[PDB]
Amino acid sequence: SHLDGTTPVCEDIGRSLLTYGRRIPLAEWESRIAEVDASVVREVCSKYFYDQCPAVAGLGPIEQLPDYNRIRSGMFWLRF
Amino acid sequence: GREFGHLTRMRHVITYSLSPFEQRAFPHYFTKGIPNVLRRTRACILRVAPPFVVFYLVYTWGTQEFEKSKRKNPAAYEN
Repeated sequence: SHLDGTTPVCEDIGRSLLTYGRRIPLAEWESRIAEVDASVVREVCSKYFYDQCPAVAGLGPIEQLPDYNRIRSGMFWLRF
Repeated sequence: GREFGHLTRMRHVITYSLSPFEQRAFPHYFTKGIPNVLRRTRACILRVAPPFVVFYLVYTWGTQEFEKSKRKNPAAYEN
């Protein structure tokens, strides 16, 4: 859906060449997506989320925003 | 009643923190802790110690005076 329109396609081409160095076809994206299953999702989320120190930005009436120690403790499960 | 969210009204106060896993638990524990302890001791030594020094003086005098009282009085046994 994001690639509907000449401007989105141009933006995709330019950004892909700047970042990837190549334009990734939708077929390759679909193959990469199809490679994903529940085990892969669990493994990658554990790699990047489980027991990791986050960066938090609050703004406004954030008195109830939990303390960073509490958030960090929330970034892992005792049951697991 | 007393919960985070309605305790007080505070505006325009920005707080910066750090993860406990990104910082040292004992940063400059002795290089800055020891001078700080001396500052705190100096500020309080002239308000806490003087009363207790008086007790020590009273305690010593009382102990000595009690000892002297029990000591024999030569004049009482004279004649």
